[PDB]
This record gives sequence, structure tokens and C-alpha cells, in this order.
Amino acid sequence: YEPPATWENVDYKRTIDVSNAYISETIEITIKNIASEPATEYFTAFESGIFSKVSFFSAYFTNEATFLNSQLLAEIRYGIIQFPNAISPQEEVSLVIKSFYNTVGIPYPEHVGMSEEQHLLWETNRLPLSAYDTKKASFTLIGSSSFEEYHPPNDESLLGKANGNSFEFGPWEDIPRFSSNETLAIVYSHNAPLNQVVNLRRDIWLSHWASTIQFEEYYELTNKAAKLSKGFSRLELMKQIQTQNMRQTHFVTVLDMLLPEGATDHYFTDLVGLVSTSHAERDHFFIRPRFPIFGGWNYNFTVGWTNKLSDFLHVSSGSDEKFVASIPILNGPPDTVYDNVELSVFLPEGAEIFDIDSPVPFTNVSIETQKSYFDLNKGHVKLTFSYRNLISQVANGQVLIKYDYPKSSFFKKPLSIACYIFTALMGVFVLKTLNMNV
Amino acid sequence: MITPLDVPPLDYFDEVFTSENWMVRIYQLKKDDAQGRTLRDVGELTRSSTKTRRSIKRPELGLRV
Amino acid sequence: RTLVLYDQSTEPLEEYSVYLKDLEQRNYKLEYLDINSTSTTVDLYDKEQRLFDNIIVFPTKGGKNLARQIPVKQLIKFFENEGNILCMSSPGAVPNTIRLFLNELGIYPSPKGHVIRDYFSPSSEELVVSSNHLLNKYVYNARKSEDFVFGESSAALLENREQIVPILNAPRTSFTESKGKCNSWTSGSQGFLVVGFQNLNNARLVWIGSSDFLKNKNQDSNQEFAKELLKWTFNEKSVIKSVHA
Amino acid sequence: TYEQLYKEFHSSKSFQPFIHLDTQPKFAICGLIVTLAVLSSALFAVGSKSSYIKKLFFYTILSVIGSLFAGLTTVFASNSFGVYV
Ligand SMILES: CCCCC/C=C\C/C=C\CCCCCCCC(=O)O[C@H](COC(=O)CCCCCCCCCCCCCCC)COP(=O)([O-])OCC[N+](C)(C)C
Ligand SMILES: *[C@@H]1O[C@H](CO)[C@@H](O[C@@H]2O[C@H](CO)[C@@H](O)[C@H](O)[C@H]2NC(C)=O)[C@H](O)[C@H]1NC(C)=O
Ligand SMILES: *[C@@H]1O[C@H](CO)[C@@H](O[C@@H]2O[C@H](CO)[C@@H](O)[C@H](O)[C@H]2NC(C)=O)[C@H](O)[C@H]1NC(C)=O
Ligand SMILES: *[C@@H]1O[C@H](CO)[C@@H](O)[C@H](O)[C@H]1NC(C)=O
Repeated sequence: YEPPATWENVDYKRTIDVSNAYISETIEITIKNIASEPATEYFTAFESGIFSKVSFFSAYFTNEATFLNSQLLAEIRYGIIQFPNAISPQEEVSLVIKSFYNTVGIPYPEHVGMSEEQHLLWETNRLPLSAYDTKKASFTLIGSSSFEEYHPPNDESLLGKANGNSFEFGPWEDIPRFSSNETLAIVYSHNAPLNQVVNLRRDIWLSHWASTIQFEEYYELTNKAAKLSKGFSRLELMKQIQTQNMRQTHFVTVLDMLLPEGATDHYFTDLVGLVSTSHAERDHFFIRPRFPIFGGWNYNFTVGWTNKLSDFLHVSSGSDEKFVASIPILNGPPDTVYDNVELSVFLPEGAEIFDIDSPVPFTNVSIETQKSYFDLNKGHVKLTFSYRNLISQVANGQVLIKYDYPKSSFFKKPLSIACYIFTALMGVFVLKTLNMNV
Repeated sequence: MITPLDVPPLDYFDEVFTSENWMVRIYQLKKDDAQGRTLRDVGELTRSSTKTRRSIKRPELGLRV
Repeated sequence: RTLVLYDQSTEPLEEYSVYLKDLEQRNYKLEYLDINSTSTTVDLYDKEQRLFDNIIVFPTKGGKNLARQIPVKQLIKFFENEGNILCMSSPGAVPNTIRLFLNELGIYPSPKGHVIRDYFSPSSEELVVSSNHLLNKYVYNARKSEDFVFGESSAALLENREQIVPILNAPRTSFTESKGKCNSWTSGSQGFLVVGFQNLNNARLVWIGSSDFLKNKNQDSNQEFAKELLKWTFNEKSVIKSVHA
Repeated sequence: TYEQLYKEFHSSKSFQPFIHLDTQPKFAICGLIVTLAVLSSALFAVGSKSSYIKKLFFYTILSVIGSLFAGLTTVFASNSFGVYV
């Protein structure tokens, strides 16, 4: 399937940024309608693998400040951008498209030393892949210090030139549609750790009796940087430390968690006990694992803290029993990528959920119950969201939940404990009012 | 007192982890040679470069079976 | 895929054209290099990635060039990374790096100046050996009797390793004659003219102690033996696979 | 729907606790004393050698009071130890 060619591209400028552990792409597109029928839709081309690895996708006008309706569609795959007001059959449009993928270049030399610099190999299509023909194009690469090509082609036009921290490619002036044949393989220098959270289980517990919100996060972290040739030698690591080589190294020594303002009662444990190397500073929680995380190593751990409920939960204006909570979806290290997120919110026993919404599309949502420390009844209402490809500081939205919690349900918990105790007391009385003498 | 000439090298094991205060040390048994040479002779081969490697003479090996 | 190393001063590449063309016939791609008139060194590896599946070394008098091209360490690294090897070293054309690399494999060829002599031979001009001395049917066993021309050749001593595969040994009445006073290197069945070696990673090497075996002259007597010998050494003839244990 | 809920959340008053956490420890220490007193009295009534029709009445009323107190103090003490309900 191909979308009809209702548009033509005046100019195409693709800039790829490789500074972080994820690939960011901005396209400057100028389009004009070529048919007489007015069309409000534009289609974006993505390869199957890139489509699967897309995390974030948005677009807007080069002039306006608000975003249009840009939705992915579910073997080139397509995203659709919808226009608010239809266009003339022959008129100009200036779009700016932004995307963030969950992929990154693999280390070209897979095994390097403890102090050697790292290089990554990233493979992307070189000419613009689109379903609408383009009469002008350009490509740029930013974010790194050095760029080289792996097996370059003979044709001079299919080659690029260097600027300062930049790599511009050929300014071609006629490209047909679906011309994704030549594949470019670039090698760049990235000397930082590549953090990958394979699974996050984030649990938020809300309590009206204590007026607190408690956050418990379970991370399963890996490092996708170059593996260590010759194995780990604590002597070499100590000789690097005492040499005061604070250079940007590609192994994790300390993580910095950014928490909501006013957090208290921090803790940092793992599957084997409590880790003592953690230190809290305003809004920041610095954490040192038991061992440094070199390329290819795993580390599963748990962090937690507490906050005041009055910052996330507000009361409806129509009644004093309808509450609206706005809960952040991610609170983690600065530069990290997530592959599976399960976000659970626990509302008190007698709460009935009335409305739910997420700022970004989720893969699943569910509601159940779970018993806790004093839940003699059914237990806390557990609302679970499932998300797939999330990036640390581009998924900064907040989930909105509107629920109901009457005063009856508020007071019913001490009542349940009292009924349990009263039943035990009646049982004691019964046991002390009948004789078993012979 | 320990001197760097006291500890001979390991040719059959490889250090994979040493704790921060050196209390626990974990080694891994290396896999055997594809050619069938002893790990001791691979180690000697690595630790030795001599111009006059050896004389022409002949091996004292036994009968091929 | 295949890299052929030929020293022009010892024996020209043209002489061994017969079997090389047959490699093109079986879809092999090839690259040539002469060490007599080369300046830059061959690059076997490109960032932990070898660029040749096979390597063929033709008769050569060892010197600075061979050592520069393929040191013993690089040869062992290539062989350990599933690379196949074919070696040739005749009396008067035996290098030192090849001899050392074979000594690391448990194969000890005779040095320069030692030659095989057999008086009870049907040939007074050259060295000839019948198919009676074939030692492994999984490499080559002739359906009918034959004889192979070897000429001035050498022999090797072998160890008791699982990985060594003796292919063709010297005749029973043969012996090693040295120009000097050296004790005879070999004697009888304990000398071998064609030997093989299989890595534990299933790489393969074959060593032939004669420069005459693959020459275009002996095309009539050694064509098949050589053809399926080249088939064996390149993991093309007798490879096995196990499925669904 | 996201828009409307966002506007609501951003145009409402915050959450006001029923009883502040800082106060709950005192309330727990006081309710524990009251619970101990009442329950220990009803055990005296169980030991009493008086009629059955009146021992039942006194025990039931005293337990219906002590249990309310004990539940309230259980909530307060749990909240004060760091285990929020
Ligand atoms: C029969 C009467 C006996 C009288 C004596 C009673 C207690 C002994 C005195 C002091 C002990 C309190 C110190 C322990 C609390 C801190 C340790 C901790 O905090 O550990 C807790 C384990 O929770 C516990 O089990 C503590 C139980 C709380 C007991 C409070 C005592 C008042 C109620 C007494 C029982 C009344 C009977 C009612 C039956 C209907 C860590 O929980 P977590 O890691 O899952 O974090 C949870 C965080 N999320 C939820 C986000 C994952
Ligand atoms: C720590 O977390 C990692 C990451 O999820 C776990 O690694 C997975 O383990 C399962 C079972 O062994 C494998 O099937 C997966 O392939 C592993 N994934 C990766 C990316 O390695 C690991 O099991 C966890 N360890 C503990 C003790 O919980
Ligand atoms: C969304 O809800 C759950 C995610 O927890 C999944 O469906 C259930 O998955 C559990 C996990 O084993 C099963 O025991 C249940 O039988 C599944 N079905 C139900 C109805 O609970 C799944 O990811 C999603 N379910 C959908 C889309 O129906
Ligand atoms: C290299 O060139 C020829 C090539 O066959 C060879 O015979 C000769 O001995 C070598 N040296 C010189 C100087 O030609």
C-alpha cells in the first residue's frame, strides 16, 4: 500500500543528532499540493525496524507554536499528520517534524580497553525515503566530534564533508519517491555510557490517612557500551582513579536520580540487601552501585522515597469526595532509555475510579485489587499502565486519574479493624464461659 | 613482605573479579587450546621472545600411534 | 575469500595454474600477492573481522618477507578464528615461520638440506608413491590403484594428538638423507609427506612436503588426489552436523 | 478528555489532611492508654463471679468501646511508625 501522491516536496532537510544515547531527527519540509482536490493529510515513511523502535513522534508548523495531530499507523510503515484547515490546490506549507527513536549505534570495535575511547557504528538510509517525490534534499549529522564512513561509495556526490562537530552531505536536487536503496554506515565517537533499562516497575502508593504519596521504583539496568577486553582488573581501575582521570568514561560509576521537589525518606537497595553508598542533595539522589557497570554487565536495584500528597492530589469543586491526581510517569537518571514500563497506581480501599487518561499512548491498561498491611477487605485499587519505548527526558507528561472516595470509605478502615478485635474479644468471652470438667 | 618476583603467573585461570578491598577474588577456568598445546606452553610462548629461538636438532617424541 | 601467497624467486605462480583455475570453477573468489615485490603488508583483520576464509602458501625460501607478511602469532590467530591453511615446504625451499607454526601444531618437518630417498622404487628419476600408503579414506581413497609423483620431497614427524590427521606417509624402505652429518630425520613409516590438522573449532590445515605435487607437469597422475585434497582442506568435503538431540 | 481533566486539575484546591501526621503520634499514645484501661476492666468483669445475664451485658458494652478505640489507635500507630494505611 502507498498513500496517493497528492503532495510534492519543494525542499527536504534532514538533521540527525547523535549526542545522546538515542537518535533524534528533525526534518524541515516544505510541501505543496499537486492535485486540485483539497487534502488535509500528509504521510511519513518509516522502515519496519525503525518503526518498531520509534519512541516519540511529533510535528508542527514552522510558523505556529501548537502541534498538529500526528499519529503512527498500525513493508514501509506510515505516520499521518492531519491539517486543521484544508489547503488550496496550489499553496505552500512549511512543516517541522521531530522524532526520537530507541536505537543507537553499536560499538564498532566491540572490545576496547578500560581507558580507550569508544566509537559506534550507525546505519541509516542516505537519500530521503518518502512517498512524495522531492525536488531538493540535504542531510546533516551533528552531536559528535568525529564522523567517518564505513565502506564509502565511489560516486563523489554520495559523500559528505565535515564542519565543526558537523557532517553535511550532498545537496541533491531531484529524488524520486521510494528511493531508499543506498544505505549509509557512519562511525562516530561517543565516550559516555549507554544506559538501557530493560524493565521498570514503578509503583505509586496514595494514602489519605497519612497524607503521603510513596514512590517505589525497581530498575533492571544494562550498559550497551563496548565490552572490556582482557577482563576486569581492579588494579587498573584503582590506578585510573588515583591518577585523577575524571574523563568521560563509558562505564557507570554513579547515577543521579532527579526526584520531585520536597522528597524525604530516600532508600536504595538491591536483591541482596541495602546499599550504603547513596547520598541525597536538593532534588537529587546520587547512587553508587556495588560494582561499576562495564559494557555488557547488568544491575537490578530498587529506589524509593516519600512526598506530600497535597502536591499531586486535588479536590473537585462540585463535591468533597471527587479527587483528581496528576502523577509523573518517569523520575530517573538524566540520559536513559526504557524498553518496558509498567506503571502502577494504588488508590485506597473504597475508591472507585471514574476517569483515566495518559499523555502518551500506552500499550495496555488494567484495573484490579491488591491486599496490603491493613486491608481486611478487598484491598487497594491497583491501576496499571503498560508502555513500551520511553526516553528519559522526552516523556515528561503526567497521568491524570479522577476517582471517588466517600467519607464512608474513609472511616470504614478503623471500623474493620475494630470488628476484628471485637470478634476476638467475643471469642475469648465464649471460651471463658463453658466448663470442661469431668 | 611480598616482592613482585615471589608470585609466579597463572596459565590456566583468569581473574574475572576482585572486590574493592581485595577480600574476594573470582577466577574463571580458561578453555583448552584448539590445537591441543598445553596452557603452560601457550603461556611460555607469550612470555618469551628470543632471536635465537632454538637449535635444529630433533624431538625425542615416541612412536606415532 | 581466498588469498594466495606466491614467491616468484622460488617457483612462479604460473606453474601451478592447473588447479587454481578449478577454484574459479567452483565459485571461489581469489586474491593474489607476491612477497618478492611487495611494499605494504597484507591486512588479514579489519577491527575484529577477518577478510579471508582460506590461505594458500606456495613454496618459498623463508626470509624477511614471509616473516613480515605472516608472523606466527597472526597465523595462530587466523587459524583459531576458523581459517583454513595450505602449506608447502620442499627441501631447499622450507621457510622458518611455517616450520615454527607447524611445530606449534605438533608437526615437525625436516629442515633445509634433508631429502627423502627410496631405493626400492619403481622410479629411478623421481620420487613416486602408490596409493597403498593412503591413511584416511575420509579424505581420499582411490577407487582403483594409482601412483603420485613427488620428486625431491621432505617428511615430517607427528605427535600423538587427537587433531592430527596423517594422509600420506613415506614408503617403508625410504629414509631421510642429509647433506651434512645430521642423524636421519625420519625412517620408514614414521615419515609423512601429506599431513592434515583439524582445529577444535573445526578449522583445517594441510601440509605437503613437496613443491612438485601441484605443478602443471604432473597433471595426469595427481589431478584427483589434489582436487579432493583441496576439497577437504576447505571444509567442502567431509563436514558433519548434528540436529535435534 | 485529557484537556478537560488537565484544566480541572489545574483549577482546583489542594488536598487538606484530616489530621496532620505530626499530631498522630500523640493521639496514638493516648488511645493506647484508653484501650488498655477499658479492655483490662472488661477482663475484670469476666473474672467477676456475678450473674451471667449482667456479665454478658457489661462485657459486650466495654468491648464495643475498647475495640473502636483500639482500631483508631492501630491506624494512628501504624501511620506513625512509617507504615501508611
Ligand atoms: C498483638 C499486639 C502486639 C503489640 C506489639 C505490636 C507491635 C510491636 C511494637 C513495635 C513494632 C513496630 C516497628 C515495625 C514498623 C517499622 C518496620 C517496617 O517499616 O517494616 C515494614 C513492614 O511492614 C510491617 O510489617 C510493619 C507492621 C506495622 C505494625 C504497626 C503496629 C501497630 C499495629 C499492631 C497490630 C495490631 C493488631 C491488629 C490486627 C487486626 C516495611 O514494609 P515494606 O518494605 O513492604 O514497605 C512498604 C512500602 N510500600 C507499601 C510502598 C511498598
Ligand atoms: C536482572 O535483570 C535482568 C534484565 O531484565 C535479567 O536478565 C534477563 O534474565 C532472563 C532470565 O535469566 C533472561 O531470559 C533474559 O534474556 C535476561 N535479559 C537480559 C537483557 O539479559 C536478570 O535475570 C535479572 N536478574 C535477577 C537476579 O533478577
Ligand atoms: C491488558 O491486560 C493484561 C495485562 O496485565 C493482559 O491480559 C491479561 O494478562 C494476564 C497475565 O497473565 C492473564 O492472566 C489474563 O488472563 C489476561 N486477560 C485478562 C482479561 O486479564 C494483556 O496484556 C491485556 N489484555 C487485553 C488487551 O485484553
Ligand atoms: C623479484 O623479481 C623477480 C620476479 O620473478 C625475481 O625472479 C627476482 O629474483 C626478484 N628480485 C629482483 C631484483 O627482480
